[PDB]
This record gives sequence, structure tokens and C-alpha cells, in this order.
Amino acid sequence: LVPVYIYSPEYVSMCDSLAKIPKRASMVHSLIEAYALHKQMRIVKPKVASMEEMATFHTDAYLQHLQKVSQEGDDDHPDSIEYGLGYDCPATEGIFDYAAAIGGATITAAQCLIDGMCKVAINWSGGWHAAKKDEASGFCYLNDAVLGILRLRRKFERILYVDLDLHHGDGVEDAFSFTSKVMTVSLHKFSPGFFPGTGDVSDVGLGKGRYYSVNVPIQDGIQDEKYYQICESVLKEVYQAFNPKAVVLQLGADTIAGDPMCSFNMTPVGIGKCLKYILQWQLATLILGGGGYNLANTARCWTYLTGVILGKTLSSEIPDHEFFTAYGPDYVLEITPSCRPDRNEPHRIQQILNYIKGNLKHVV
Amino acid sequence: LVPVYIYSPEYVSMCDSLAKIPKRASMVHSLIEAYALHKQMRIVKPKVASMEEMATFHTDAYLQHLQKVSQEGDDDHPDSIEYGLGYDCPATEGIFDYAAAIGGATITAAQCLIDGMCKVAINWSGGWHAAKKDEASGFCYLNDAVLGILRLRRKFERILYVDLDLHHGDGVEDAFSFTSKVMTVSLHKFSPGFFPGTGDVSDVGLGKGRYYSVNVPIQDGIQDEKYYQICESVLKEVYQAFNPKAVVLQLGADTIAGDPMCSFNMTPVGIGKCLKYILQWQLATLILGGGGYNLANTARCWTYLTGVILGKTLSSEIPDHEFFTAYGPDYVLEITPSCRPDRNEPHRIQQILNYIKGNLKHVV
Amino acid sequence: LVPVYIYSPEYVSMCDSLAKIPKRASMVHSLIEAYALHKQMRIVKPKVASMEEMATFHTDAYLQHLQKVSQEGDDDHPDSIEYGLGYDCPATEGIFDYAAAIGGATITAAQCLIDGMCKVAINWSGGWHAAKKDEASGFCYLNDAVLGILRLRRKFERILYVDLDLHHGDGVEDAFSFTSKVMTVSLHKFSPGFFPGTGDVSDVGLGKGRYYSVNVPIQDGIQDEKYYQICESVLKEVYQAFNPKAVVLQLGADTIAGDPMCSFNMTPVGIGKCLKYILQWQLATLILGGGGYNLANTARCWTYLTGVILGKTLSSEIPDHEFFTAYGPDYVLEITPSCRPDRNEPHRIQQILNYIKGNLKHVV
Amino acid sequence: LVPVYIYSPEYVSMCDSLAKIPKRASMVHSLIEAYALHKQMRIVKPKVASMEEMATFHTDAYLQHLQKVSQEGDDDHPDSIEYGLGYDCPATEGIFDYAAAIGGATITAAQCLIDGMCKVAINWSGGWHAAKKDEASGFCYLNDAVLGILRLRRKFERILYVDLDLHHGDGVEDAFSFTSKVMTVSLHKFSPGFFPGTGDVSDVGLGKGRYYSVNVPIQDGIQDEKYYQICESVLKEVYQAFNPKAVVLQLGADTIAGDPMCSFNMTPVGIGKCLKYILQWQLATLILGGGGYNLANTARCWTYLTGVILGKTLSSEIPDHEFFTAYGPDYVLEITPSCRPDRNEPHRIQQILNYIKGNLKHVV
Amino acid sequence: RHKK
Amino acid sequence: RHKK
Amino acid sequence: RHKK
Amino acid sequence: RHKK
Ligand SMILES: *Nc1ccc2c(C)cc(=O)oc2c1
Ligand SMILES: *Nc1ccc2c(C)cc(=O)oc2c1
Ligand SMILES: *Nc1ccc2c(C)cc(=O)oc2c1
Ligand SMILES: *Nc1ccc2c(C)cc(=O)oc2c1
Ligand SMILES: [K+]
Ligand SMILES: [K+]
Ligand SMILES: [K+]
Ligand SMILES: [K+]
Ligand SMILES: [K+]
Ligand SMILES: [K+]
Ligand SMILES: [K+]
Ligand SMILES: [K+]
Ligand SMILES: [Zn+2]
Ligand SMILES: [Zn+2]
Ligand SMILES: [Zn+2]
Ligand SMILES: [Zn+2]
Ligand SMILES: [Zn+2]
Ligand SMILES: [Zn+2]
Repeated sequence: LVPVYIYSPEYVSMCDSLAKIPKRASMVHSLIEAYALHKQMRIVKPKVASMEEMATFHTDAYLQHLQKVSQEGDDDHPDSIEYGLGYDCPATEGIFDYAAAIGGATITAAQCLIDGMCKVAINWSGGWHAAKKDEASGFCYLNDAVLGILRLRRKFERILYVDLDLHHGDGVEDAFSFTSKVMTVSLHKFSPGFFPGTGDVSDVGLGKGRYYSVNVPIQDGIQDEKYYQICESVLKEVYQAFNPKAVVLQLGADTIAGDPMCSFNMTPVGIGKCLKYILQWQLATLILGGGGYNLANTARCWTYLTGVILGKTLSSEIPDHEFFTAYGPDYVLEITPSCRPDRNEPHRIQQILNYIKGNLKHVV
Repeated sequence: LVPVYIYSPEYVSMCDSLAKIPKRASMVHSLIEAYALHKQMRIVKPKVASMEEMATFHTDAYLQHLQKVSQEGDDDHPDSIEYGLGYDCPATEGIFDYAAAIGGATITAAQCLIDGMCKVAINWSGGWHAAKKDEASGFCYLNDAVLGILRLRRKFERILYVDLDLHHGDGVEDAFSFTSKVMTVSLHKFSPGFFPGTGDVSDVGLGKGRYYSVNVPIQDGIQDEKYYQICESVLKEVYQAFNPKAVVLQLGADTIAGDPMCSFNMTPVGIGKCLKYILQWQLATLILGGGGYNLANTARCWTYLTGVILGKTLSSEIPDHEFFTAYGPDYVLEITPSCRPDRNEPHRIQQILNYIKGNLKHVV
Repeated sequence: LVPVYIYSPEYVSMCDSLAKIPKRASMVHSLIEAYALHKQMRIVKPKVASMEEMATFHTDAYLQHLQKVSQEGDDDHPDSIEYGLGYDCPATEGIFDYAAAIGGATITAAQCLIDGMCKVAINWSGGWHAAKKDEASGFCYLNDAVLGILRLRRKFERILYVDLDLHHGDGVEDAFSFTSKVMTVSLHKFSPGFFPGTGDVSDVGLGKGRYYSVNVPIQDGIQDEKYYQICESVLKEVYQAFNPKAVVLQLGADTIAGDPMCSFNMTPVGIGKCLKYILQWQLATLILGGGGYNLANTARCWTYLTGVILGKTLSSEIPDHEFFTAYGPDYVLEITPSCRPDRNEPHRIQQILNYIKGNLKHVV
Repeated sequence: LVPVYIYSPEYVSMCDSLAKIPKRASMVHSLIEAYALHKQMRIVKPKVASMEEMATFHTDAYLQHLQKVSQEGDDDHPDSIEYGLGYDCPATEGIFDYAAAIGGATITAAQCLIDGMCKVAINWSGGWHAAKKDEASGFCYLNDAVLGILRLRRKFERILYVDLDLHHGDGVEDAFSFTSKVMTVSLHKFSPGFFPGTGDVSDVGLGKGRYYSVNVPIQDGIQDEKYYQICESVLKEVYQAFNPKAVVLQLGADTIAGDPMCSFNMTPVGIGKCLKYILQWQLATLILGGGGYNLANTARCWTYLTGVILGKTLSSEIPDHEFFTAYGPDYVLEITPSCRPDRNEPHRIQQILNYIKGNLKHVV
Repeated sequence: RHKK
Repeated sequence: RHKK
Repeated sequence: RHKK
Repeated sequence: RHKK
């Protein structure tokens, strides 16, 4: 019954190497350990994904390319652009190994859920929801989330994927847009010019998967209360109509106030309520991380959320640890919302919640 | 009579190495060259800044540290955090050399203006306006803009610094907040949570420098027309009151639609009108780059602006070149505004323009 | 519940040595002792601050320099100017030791508050609010106030710093401008040309610390009544919104009529009402001195205020003691306001009190 | 024809030692020399005043005391307070020698005027107008101005003493209050609480000296134009009624904007016009310095005024010299007025000018 | 294609 | 302090 | 007396 | 910068 925590000194070390989020993995684990939360979880060393496992979603052409440029970090290969490598996804050397490590980590987590070893499995270094079968995207080289869902499909009939990252979980939605066995629900910022550009409330999936994709477009400045209202309202309807047997939850912390992307204005507490609502379902749940570009805040958030998973209330004072100075000058766990407008007009949110409730009536 | 273009294969190669903007320098030069604009300018190889020149603004402690961690890229030094190194400014190896190269490049540009070798000198790889005397900040390790201004002070009485980057030019404003010989004018996004957090219309400089700092806080979604109105209105008043003898202009392209920061909604044309207004003053002008996180767009913008400086109108079709594949899949030079709201309420803009006009009445 | 009085013959002797205020420490203690007030307080010998304690705010570079020039009073060192040493802060020999003694004294006071040894700790020789982490300023070589606040942070969540000195408490405000755990409130003269030149009502702190800095700019000639109205109005709002757990109060007497700076026109009684209002909060309070260039008046003021702290009413006649001849022409404790104008227009004060009240609504 | 400049390396070195103005003498001479103005004047080494010469005004008791405490800097002598030594006038060791050096310097200057060696003699280190016959006051230990005037009395029938220092020239006015052979004219700040507290327009001298003392009380914020109007108006009347044969002019630079006393808002140019008006009289003129607590500005002012005396126009750029870094960040010679109110109501100035014009009608 |  |  |  |  005790939560599984996917961890390994070598794993964290590899994650610390990702271009867009250096050292973040260490800070996250470090703060979690500093709060002694790892002592209340079952630590499981992750296995690296095999070429075969990764190939259950990603094409051989793409995988071969990734592995090739990963050799010595060839960031000048002429075919990389077609495979999504570039500014957002540089071909840093060893990247294939890191991607395989992250994919393996999420797969290990799903396997633990399948083996009844736990009801909740955590992989804070996962959540790279933007990767396509044959293309890297949005700091994502491999879609571990998809790999995890595929693995869970071996035992569970219906998987509910909930993406609370700031960005649309397009990669995952994509992978299952034609499936009715996996439903994807994503809350994200939707505004012309904002990556990835997809995920409007009108996007509901294709073919047999029509209506099995849910998108909640949100504007800048949303805070804890309104956000939870939206999330709860949508999740209540989804649960009722889809009746999932397992859940994969992505919790990108780039929605938290203080993030350099400065879009949403959430605090770990608001995301916590969403987490609690999903956990009260008592289903096998695979917890993933994702975005989060204010490193200290991301660690603050996932540490707090780990506490929520453990039903513990953490001390407000950041305990001394390797990265203590990174929590100055207040040195506290709580995060305060920024003093800026919530651009979300109530009537629009209402409009969106209904359009969704309508779409869900078709799910039987 | 003909514009000076600071360029050197070795220089561009070094700039391509900056963490937050890999290859951008090459793409910019490459597109400029692909339009054959370099043939219409006087190419000047930049000199690297000496420890003495950099020390005219930066403290020895900071400079020593930068050079030390730059040796092998020590990103674990215990003192780096105090010197601003970290997430935004990683201690990538060789960084000291790149910073010195950029600083030298802007210094070389100013020297050219001083020697009457030209009326306009360009250093698209410069514009790192956030660096403090003893601290790295916002992707900036050395404040080349400040070094350039200091150099120009050897010959010109009053220098007008105009920062059109998306972010507040805090480093530069700082360096001269107590000076009345250098006036800083910055148009930028100002919103709680948005870096760097300074630059409100009420910030006007300190001591003898009071009223010699101008800040124009702007909200998301501003477009070409309204932006130019604001810029012209402010520059008209500043010119009249300060009567500059030389101008340093920062043109960070992170205000252009398509930038991942997705804040302003400008096109290179709008920025161009601002440029034209400054150029019609007929003063020694040092052109710098800056932010710009959509690499292709940044190259598009500065290439277009280089054309404006040369009084040429460029072909809409992107000529084939080394990074030709980077402008896919359309291949045109023009940029289109995103379909999102201009959050700038007219009465507030009016309110701001007036407070500024009032502040400037004190400049004599 | 008996006040702690930081005193030591050696300590007073060292403070008497400060360039800008020779013998002031002795006169203050002497008059306090002459009124037998020390008999009603718990006398605690101060400890000298360690290089480590001072380093919690001040940089090693600055500290090393101070200690170096302090050796034999090298007032010709080429680097001193960069470290703020000079006219206002001469490198008098032994200065490092005095600065360390004062810093230690305020730290000792905070420690007493922490150990529950008292509710009020006094260090009349402290209050050097202008010193920066790496720079001496305004007769201040070390910012004891900041060191004291930092020490109190070990036990109290929120510290309210109130600066009633004639000058803006820029050093302290600076140290905590990004902090929301420490709020700084400063009443001071604000007028172009008047040191330090900062502290306008629009200065409210930076980043996460936005709105946690309060500044009340005041003009010459203000007297007891209007001043208390302003102070009470601001402190009432601050207390309500910030709910401090401890308070550090700076009481520079350079606001008192008779001071050679001849700006404000206050009497110890007016400042006393402010003191009473803060004391009625029943919080741990660290009392500091500061400016005061009319030595006899400064002693008069702090002696009277010490009596206010002790709830005693002192005899109007200055008792005979070592410095009795310095209390001419009337040899009394009371101070009379000078016959000059109060340049503070009511509508402006109103305007300022409102901006502040508005700023404070954002503190939660 | 050529101006005499009282200078001596040993003299400047002694003046640099005065408590309230360390290094000021060197900065003044240094900047003057940096402008090569000394090459256009006749340099005369000053002689130290003899006990007899000083005794022509100062009492033996006071002189004996000064010399005694000056031995080793006894700042604890019980009689010092009665002799004015203390906070404003500390008994720094060697002070007697410095005072004697300054007194001698002004006496040497007057002797040069008497010997027809020149029409203008300069002693920028003189001007200590507050000293009384038996008491030190306002940073003045010996009244060199008085000694100079007494010396000039050997050859000239009527001496006009004009004091433009920020403070009332009470010491000098005092010395000659009963004399009709020496007329004192002082423009200064007059406000309750402001040192020395004397010098109201009603103070006109005593006994036979009635109406031979002129005082012009002025309020804060006065600028060049209004100040010159007042000065010219008063000097025109004085000249006409008193018809002086020699002039001693004190030019304390503590009236210049930027001075820490922040009272008047003058620029060296305004004082320059006053100087020019006095020089056009073609009389033997003894030029003295005085107050000035912004060292660099004081040097700027007296250097500029020396140029006015020499009929030269100095370069705006501060030439490189020993104290160059002291003129940063602008490094120019001109001084800018601070942005604050002129508290002088026109009708009051009018009122004062008339009362004076009335008093002067009695001078025949 | 967008930039993240 | 804000991150860029 | 007054202080300067 | 101002002097105190
Ligand atoms: N999409 C995206 C947005 C912003 C970025 C910065 C500021 C730096 C970087 O290296 O990659 C970025 C990618
Ligand atoms: N300030 C800032 C904002 C965003 C960033 C990303 C997305 C990546 C990175 O490496 O650095 C960033 C810095
Ligand atoms: N009269 C006077 C006024 C101000 C002073 C300061 C700030 C320092 C000092 O040493 O002496 C002063 C004397
Ligand atoms: N800021 C300041 C103002 C006045 C001063 C005097 C009169 C003397 C001194 O030694 O330092 C001062 C500093
Ligand atoms: K999402
Ligand atoms: K689906
Ligand atoms: K800008
Ligand atoms: K400035
Ligand atoms: K204050
Ligand atoms: K604060
Ligand atoms: K005067
Ligand atoms: K007289
Ligand atoms: Zn994201
Ligand atoms: Zn707010
Ligand atoms: Zn920018
Ligand atoms: Zn003060
Ligand atoms: Zn004076
Ligand atoms: Zn003004």
C-alpha cells in the first residue's frame, strides 16, 4: 500500500543532464530526501527501456537517429530537423541514454502498478508528453507517458491520462487520438503563439477515438480556486462517463507562480487539491512530473505533492540540505501567487465546461 | 558613410556557443550574407576586450570568478550563486572568452563611431543588457552595452541608450542611474512575475541622475502600430530634452510574434519604424541585438533591420543558404502577428506617456 | 520582563571613537546612568561579531578590505573608494573592530530576545542602516540592523523593521528588498539632493518582496503631532496586513530640533508616542539608535525614550554628571521645536498614506 | 596685474589634515593645477602667523589653550568646552600649527596686496569666519579672515568684507561690530535651528559701528539668478555708500548644489557673477575659501572661480589628475541645480533689500 | 511548428 | 528574485 | 550653543 | 551619488 518512488543515484544524475532543466532532478530528490519522505516510500531502481519497448510507440527510423546523434552529440546532422531536434530539443551527447532511462523509469513504475506492488508509483523525472512517434518536441525526446500507458494496458482496460502541465499534452493525445481505451484529459494554456498551438476545446479525438480526448483551454493568470473548480468539474464528468481502471497523472510545475514562463498563477496547494481528487478514486495511479522552469519552485511543488500522496503535512521551513541556498531569501516551502490579473472570463469557462460535458455524453 | 558590420568567423563561432541561443549568431550572419547585405557594409573584425576594459565596469572579483569557472566549466562552484551564475547563466566552459569577445565587439563598434569611420556600427551578437558590475543575469555575463557606452563617452557628451528588448534593460539603467551624461530609455513588458521585475514608469534614476532614466511598462499583446506610437512619442520628448550626441540601440527580437516567450506581438516592420525614427537623427549610432528565442525569426528580424539601415528593401523569398532548412516550411521573410489580445488599455498608455513627459521637463 | 541594556565600558569606549560622532556613546550612557535608569534594566555585555556572523550579509571582499585598512588607518588605499570608504566613511584605524563590536552588540540583543530573556533589548550605539553588503555608506561600515534581523529570523517568522531616522534606511531595505519575511518601514526626509536620494513612496521592494518595503517621504519642518499621525496611520495598516512576530526599531535622533542637519522639527516626545504604539504590540523588540548630530540632544532623546520603555517619567532637570555643562542654556531634558515652517502640505501626506494603504492590500 | 596664489606643498598638506574636510585642500589645488591655472598666477609660499600676529585678535588665554591641547591632541581637557573645542572643533593634534599656518597664509595674502604685488591674492584654504577672539566655532579655530582684514588696515582706510558662505560670517562681523572702518556684508541661510543662528537683517552692528554690518537672511533652495540679483542689489548700494578701498571676499562653496548640507541650490556660475561684479571695482581683493562639504564640488567651484579671476574659460571635461576618479560618473566641471523648491518668497526678498537700502543711507 |  |  |  |  506504500507508494513506490522511482529513484537511482545514476538515474537522477542522468536527468540532471537534460539541456533545459540542469540539476533539477537532484534538487527535487534532494528536497524530498531532506524532508525524509523517501523513508516513507518503497524505493525502486528504474530499468532502462529496451529498443523494443521504446519501439512500441517510436519508429525505428527516429530511434536510430536519436541513438546516432547521441553518440557524440552531433547537433549538425542534416536529418535532425526532420526528427524535431534543434533549439527546443538539442542533440546533446548521451541524450538517447537519458531518454531511454526516463522511458524505462516510467515503464518500471507502470509495471509496479501492474504487479500490485502499490497503488501509486512516482517518477518525477518523467512526463515528457510532447514527443511524437517519429519526432522530438518541446524538450521531449521520448514519450515516457505513452510508454507507461501502453504498459498499463497489459492489465487495465481503460486508462485515464490527466495532464496538468502548462502546455497541451499533444504527444500523448496524439498517440491515442484513435483509441477509446485510453482517454486523455489536458488543462493547459491555449493562446495563439503559445506552444504547441493545439488543444482547443473542440479537439476531441478522431475516428473510433472521437470524444475520448478532452481539452480545456485556459488563459493567463488563473489561480488555485478557479483552477480546481474547472479540474474537478471536468474530472467528475470524465470519471462518471469513462470509469477508468488506472490513471496516469502528469504534473508539470510550469503552472506555478514564479515560473519564468509567467503564464498561470498557481501554487502547489491548488494542484494538490486536484491530486487529492484523483487519489480518492483509489485506482492504480502513475505520477509523472514534466515542465517546471523555476527549479527551486518545481522541487517545492513536487515535494509538497509527494507529501500529499503520503498524507503528511510538511514543515514550512525548508530543511538544510545540499541546495538550501536555492530557497532564499525566505527559505520556506509555500509559494505565493503573483499580483497579476486572471484573464479568464467566467462565461467562457462556463461555455467550455458545457461543451465538454456535452462531448462526454457520447462516451459509453 | 557606409555602415560598419562587426563580424569574424571566429567571433560568430564563439557566439554560437552561448547556452540559451545555440547557433543563433550563425543563422543571423548567414541570412544577412544570403541577402548579400554584407557586401554593402564595411566588415570589421572585433577585438577581444582586455581585462582592463571589462574592469571599467565589472569588478575584479566577478571577472576573476568568471574566468576561473570558465576554465573547464565548473558549474558547481560555491561562490557562483553570489555572482549570478546558475540556471539562467550557467558556467559553460569558455564563457569568459565569449563574454570578452562580445564585450570587445561592442567596444570595437563604438571605437569605429568615434574614429568617424561610420555613422552606424552593428553588433547583432551584443546587447546583453542585464549584467551587473559584479553579477551575471538574464543570460548576460558581461554588459557589452555599458562597455560600449563608456567607450563612446570618450568623444560624446551625451549618450542616449534605447532598449527595445522585451525585457527591462536593468543592467544598463543601473550602471548609469546616477549619471546625467547617459540617458537610458527602455520599453519592455512589466508585469509581476516577469523578469527582471524592475522598470516601472516611476523608476527615473537616482541622485544627480534623477530623471535621466526612462521606463515604459507595457502589457502583453502589443502590436506594431500602438508600439510605434508609444516609442515615437517618448523618443520625440527625450530627443528634445536630452539632445543626445550619440545613440546605442538595443533591438532584442524577443518582442516579435512567434517568440516562445509569447508576450508582445510585434513584427520586424514595427521595430523598423522605430529604427528609422532614430536613424533620421543623423547621430553616431551603435546597433546591438539581444534577446530572441525563435532563432529563425530573430535572424529574419535583424536581417530585415539591417536592410532598413542600408535603405534597401529585401526580397520576400528567403534565399537558399546554409541554414535554409531552418526557415521551413514557408520560407518567407515577413512575420505575421499572432491572433491574440492587446492587453494594453489606451488610458493607461496615455497616463504613462504623460508621467514621462512630466519627468522629462526636468531635464535641462 | 525587564529590558535588556547592551552595555560595556569597553564597548562605549569603542563607539566614542567613531569619526562623525565623537564621545556620543559616553554622553548617552552617562545621562542614562545619571538618571539611574540602568538600575532598572538588565545589563548585558555585548559579544564581538565573528567574521562568520558579519559574513552572513557582508561579502568577504569588503570585510577583508575593512579589516586591512583598519590596521593602521590607511585612508589612501586605491580600492577604498569602491568599498564606500572616504569622506562620509573614513578609514580610521580600528574601525573594523568598532564595526564588529557594534554588529556584535545588535546580534547579542537579538539573541537575548530569542532566548526569551526579555521583550525589549536596547543597543543605542547601533542603527547603522546605510551599509550595503559590499560597501560602507552614510557613516555606516557594517549594517548591524541587518545582522540583528537575520539573527531574529532564527526564531521569528516575520520581522518588522521600522526606521525613524531622518535618513532613508536604504541599507536595510536593500538587504531585504526581495524578501517577504522581513518588512521594512521607513519615515525619512525625501528631497532631491538629500542623502541617500532613495526611499520614494513608489519604492516597494522587488520580485517576491514586492510590497514588503514601505517608504514615507517627508518634507522639512514636520513636528510631533503630524509626524505621529503619519506614523500611526502607516503602522496600523502594516501591523494588520503583515502581522509581525518581532520588531527591530531604529530611532536616529537626527530628526530632533536642534540637530545641525536642521530638517525635521521633532521632539523626543513625538518619537516617544511612536515608540509607545509599537511597544503596545507586546512583541519582541530590538531598539537601535542611529543618527543624531547634536550630541547632547541625542542623549536627551534616547534617555527620555529609555524612560518611556521603562514606563517612568524623568525629572525635567538634568542631573549633574560628567557632561552637565553640555546641556546649556536651560539644563533641562525637554527640547523645544524651532520656529520654522512645516513644508508638508496635507493633501500630499494624504496622497502618500493612501498609496501605501493601497500597496499593503497586496500583503497576505 | 597677475594674481597671487598662496600655495605650498607643506601648507596644502597641513590643510588636508582638518577634521571636517580631509584632503579637500589637495583636491582643490590638484584640480587647479590640472587645469594649468597655477602657471598663470604668481605662486607665493605662505608664512606661518606669529603668536603676536594671532594675538592681534585672539586672546592669549585661548591661544595658549589651543597650543596646549594641540600638542598631542588632548580632546578631554576640562577647559576646552569653554574655548569652543568639541564636536564641531575637535582638538586634533597639531591643530594649532594648522590654524597658525592658515592665519599666516591669509596674512601673507594681505601683505602682498599691500605691497602692490598684485590686485588679487588667493587663499582657498582660508575663510574660517566663525572663530571668536577667545573661542573656536563652526570648524574654525582661528579667524584668518579677521587677521587678513587687520593686516590690510595698515594701508587701506575702508575694508569691505563680503561673506558668501552658506553660514553667517558671525566671527568676522563680531570682530568689527563696533568699527566703521570695516564693513561686513553677509548672505547666508537664516532659519531657526540653523548654525550659527545669528545674522538677521536687523543685525547692523553696535555703537560707532551701527549700520556698518549688513546681513541678508535667505531661505533654502535659492538658485543662481535670484541670488545674483540680491547680491548685486546689495553690493551696488554698499559700494556707493561705503566706497571701500580694499575687499576681502569669502566664497564658501557649501551653497553649491550637491553639498551634503543641502540648503542653497547654487552653481559655481552664479557665485562667479558675484565675483565678477566685485572684481570690476578694480580694488585690492583678498579671495578666501571656507565651507564646502562635497569635496569634488568645492574643488570644481573654486577652480572655476580661479578661472573667472584669470578671465579664462575652462574646458568642460575634467582633466585626468590625482583625484580624477572623484569626479565620476560625469567627470565634468559644471554642476547642475537639484530639483527642489526655492523657498524664498519675492515680497520677503524685496522687504529685506529695502530695509538694507534704508540702513545704508546712514553710512556717510 | 512552434518553439517551446 | 525572478528567473528569466 | 548651536552645532554646525 | 549624494554625500551624507
Ligand atoms: N521554448 C523555449 C522557450 C524559452 C527558452 C529559453 C529562454 C532558453 C532555452 O535554452 O530554450 C528555450 C526554449
Ligand atoms: N528565464 C528562463 C526561462 C525559460 C527557460 C527555458 C524554457 C529553458 C532554459 O534552459 O532556460 C530558461 C530560462
Ligand atoms: N555642524 C556639524 C554638522 C554635521 C556633522 C556631521 C554629519 C559629522 C561631523 O563629524 O561633524 C558635523 C558637524
Ligand atoms: N554627509 C556629511 C555632511 C556633513 C559633514 C560635516 C559638516 C563634517 C564631516 O566631517 O562629514 C560630514 C558628512
Ligand atoms: K496540460
Ligand atoms: K483517446
Ligand atoms: K527593453
Ligand atoms: K542615467
Ligand atoms: K528613516
Ligand atoms: K522586504
Ligand atoms: K555668508
Ligand atoms: K563694522
Ligand atoms: Zn510545460
Ligand atoms: Zn495583489
Ligand atoms: Zn529579452
Ligand atoms: Zn540619519
Ligand atoms: Zn559654511
Ligand atoms: Zn526639476
